[PDB]
Amino acid sequence: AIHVKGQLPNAHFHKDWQRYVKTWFNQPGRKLRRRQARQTKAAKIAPRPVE
Amino acid sequence: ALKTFELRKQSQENLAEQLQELRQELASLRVQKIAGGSGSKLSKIKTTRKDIARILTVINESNRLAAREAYKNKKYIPLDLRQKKTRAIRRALTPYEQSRKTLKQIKKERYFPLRKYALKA
Amino acid sequence: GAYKYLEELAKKKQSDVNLFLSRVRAWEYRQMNVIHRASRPSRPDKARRLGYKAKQGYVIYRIRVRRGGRKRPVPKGQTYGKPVHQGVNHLKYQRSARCTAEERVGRYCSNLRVLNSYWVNQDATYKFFEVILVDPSHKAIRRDPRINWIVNPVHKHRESRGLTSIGKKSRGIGKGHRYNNSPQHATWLRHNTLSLRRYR
Amino acid sequence: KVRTSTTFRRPKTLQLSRKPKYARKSVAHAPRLDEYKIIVNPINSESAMKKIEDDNTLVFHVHLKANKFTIKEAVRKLYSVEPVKINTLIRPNGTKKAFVKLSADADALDVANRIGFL
Amino acid sequence: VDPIELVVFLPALCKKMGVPYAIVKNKARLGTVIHQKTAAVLAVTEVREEDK
Amino acid sequence: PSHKSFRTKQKLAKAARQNRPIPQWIRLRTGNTVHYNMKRRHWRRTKLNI
RNA sequence: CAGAAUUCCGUGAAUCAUCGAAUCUUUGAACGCACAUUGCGCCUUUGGGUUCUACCAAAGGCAUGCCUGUUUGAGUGUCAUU
RNA sequence: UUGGAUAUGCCAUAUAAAGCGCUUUCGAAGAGUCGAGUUGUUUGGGAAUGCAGCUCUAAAUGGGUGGUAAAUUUCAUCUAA
RNA sequence: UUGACCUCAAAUCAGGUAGGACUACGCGCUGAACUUAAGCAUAUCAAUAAGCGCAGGAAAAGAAAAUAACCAUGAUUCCCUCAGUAACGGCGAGUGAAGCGGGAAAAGCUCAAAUUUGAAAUCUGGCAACAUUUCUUUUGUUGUCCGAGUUGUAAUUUCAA
Ligand SMILES: [Mg+2]
Ligand SMILES: [Mg+2]
Ligand SMILES: [Mg+2]
Ligand SMILES: [Mg+2]
Ligand SMILES: [Mg+2]
Ligand SMILES: [Mg+2]
Ligand SMILES: [Mg+2]
Ligand SMILES: [Mg+2]
Ligand SMILES: [Mg+2]
Ligand SMILES: [Mg+2]
Ligand SMILES: [Mg+2]
Ligand SMILES: [Mg+2]
Repeated sequence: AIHVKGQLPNAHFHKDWQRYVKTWFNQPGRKLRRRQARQTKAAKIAPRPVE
Repeated sequence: ALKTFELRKQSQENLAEQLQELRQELASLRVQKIAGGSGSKLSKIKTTRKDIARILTVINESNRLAAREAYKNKKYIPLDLRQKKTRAIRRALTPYEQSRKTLKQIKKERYFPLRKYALKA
Repeated sequence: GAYKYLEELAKKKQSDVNLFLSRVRAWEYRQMNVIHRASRPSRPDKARRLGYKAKQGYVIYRIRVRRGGRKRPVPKGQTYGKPVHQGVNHLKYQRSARCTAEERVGRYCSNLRVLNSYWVNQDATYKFFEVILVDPSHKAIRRDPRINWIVNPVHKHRESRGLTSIGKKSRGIGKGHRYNNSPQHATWLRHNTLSLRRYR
Repeated sequence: KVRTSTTFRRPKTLQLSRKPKYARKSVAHAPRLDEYKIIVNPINSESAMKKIEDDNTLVFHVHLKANKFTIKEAVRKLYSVEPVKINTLIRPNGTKKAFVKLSADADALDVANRIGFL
Repeated sequence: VDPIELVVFLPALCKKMGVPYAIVKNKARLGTVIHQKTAAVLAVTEVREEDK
Repeated sequence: PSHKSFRTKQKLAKAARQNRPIPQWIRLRTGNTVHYNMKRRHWRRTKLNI
């Protein structure tokens, strides 16, 4: 029960939250994919500007 | 072992006759197998069976090619002679059907096509 | 042309002319099957503006749907739960009766694609609808760039997924603050997914 | 337009027969179970031998789908003999056995030797 | 005309515009004139001098 | 019961066939552990259950 | 374990690899009707046995809803001409 | 494998269709739908956020939105079925 | 009497088409209770589990009947932020979005409402010829005839006009 110092707790974890946890282990993979897509697009539309 | 390129050179009737001979022979090898036989005849059962298959394949190849010939340039063809890709691919819009455009769309592409351009720094 | 006159006259559902025609047609409709083929649109102007065209491959079907709410189909009014869930009688289906009309006609014509539907009549027991359908296998449809899109397999049974005009309405699909609950499940997922980044 | 019955019945209409624009199957299949499939092998157990030399009857292992009609034709076509009666049984191993009695003008022992399972 | 609303306004429209109009039998008979199965309505705009 | 269907009889034939010893040369193969089997059914012990 | 040396300087071994032609039993959405039945039918053609009608065999066929089109029709639904 | 190059070498597409430009009079725009009430449900949405049933049921500078119910007057912004 | 039209049938009619499976992800319907509130009914668990329908390589959404209240912005989606905030709540336990801003990616359009009326200019099917092919397996072109279609198929337009 509540007896310690600090803010009254507020944690919104009463649903099955572990079912919908989103991790970011693919963050460097996504970054590489997106850069490769830009390189592929740039070579395809050249010499038009990419933007 | 019969040579299949030699088989294709023969008429269908002669092939049908040769097939009956092979089946009669295979029946003899099986009878002898029941009443005792050496290992050469046992290996001859398997060889004779594969020879029957070779002949059947040639007969069917010839029959199917004749059917393809009979249905050349026909709108409707036997089902086993049509494409055997997937069911979804067969139902998909043809490239021709996909490339159909309205007159309004055809005019737009003719008068305002995307240009090749570059920005000089 | 005539279409503007038909559009304006269709707005006068209380006039003597439309009241009489409604009475005779509703009687005629009740005499045939719950689902039956229409030889032509009873409302040609309404059919055109909903995508119908008078060419081979476009089909009109008529259907009557029972009016009123959805009685909870539980054995003797027994719900086995908390009082908030004990209701049986004054409950409502989340999909429109027009959506049900499309669903049933689409099952009845499983080779066709449901395009749209419109109201035609009602009495105390039934609402009457006409459902516009398209044959994706017909050459007149497949070579037509204005309706070609519906051949592609992503449009299979669009009425069952709430993708017709009335289906998107019943799903609450719209722009802006009044539709924040949006596609409900997708919106709900976005708000209930805990995002744990590689903090490095 | 005189109707002497209080019952309307559907009038008779033409009902054309099929005239396909294409054969659905390109090549007709060869006869399944002609005569080399019907007769699988002679049976030469001791009991079968007694049937050969006492009752003038041959014992064959035959296809499960052969019947007494097709077994008779197969034996006539393969071994040029005329069965007078054919009895059939399905063995506990699931295979079919046929007792083929030959006429009094043929000798089953000679036929067995000619086939070669003796 | 089976969905009658297609032509139910036509006599009022013709009367308002002062164009003579008649209701005649058989959309099917009208269609035969113009080489079609049926025609909801026909109009005469110009007639040769010999038919005035 | 001796009153039996064809389908039942076919299953009994198959059950009897799978109820046989493995030939030894099968277990003599290089890389085979078929030496003993737990599929030896006996009529009084383990029932077919149709 | 063999067997196969009618092959091993070869269109040829191999439970080899690969794969664009075929075969692909009884079923199963499962489609002549069934099915605790290898139960009971119908159609077309071709053969067998004296059999244009019975019987036997083989090949090919016979489910349902719906769509476009065809043919044959139905209606004291609406009409024109005799 | 005209995707790019002199894409050469050549096919012969290419004779009639688009761009801006002054002046006019114009400018068809989705109905048992919108909207209102009410009941149920739902939402963070609060004298109703969305959905649905039933009742009533539109308009032509109309109509929707502008997160406190209502009447009126402005303004802004959008243009549903 | 026939024929036309309409409406409605039948056929093993000519050609097609649907069903079943896979369900991680996707679009809907239907729909609990355990649980938390130190009891418990609203609430919560949860617009969740189970049940039912329906898809694709992604789906859905999407070119404003959108924001704002600015010097204004400019389809949709996703991320960060807004924000555990405004708000909801036996205002208890608990619950809880949006506009702006930064970023990923960017793309825009089609109909219905119009008299072509000096010409249904439109389309499907059959037949024939001629091409074509991931392919004798694919995909079309022309001619001709028949159907569809004026209760309206094309063409210019879609409000940004
Ligand atoms: Mg969409
Ligand atoms: Mg018996
Ligand atoms: Mg609009
Ligand atoms: Mg509910
Ligand atoms: Mg408690
Ligand atoms: Mg407790
Ligand atoms: Mg308790
Ligand atoms: Mg579930
Ligand atoms: Mg797939
Ligand atoms: Mg999509
Ligand atoms: Mg717009
Ligand atoms: Mg909640």
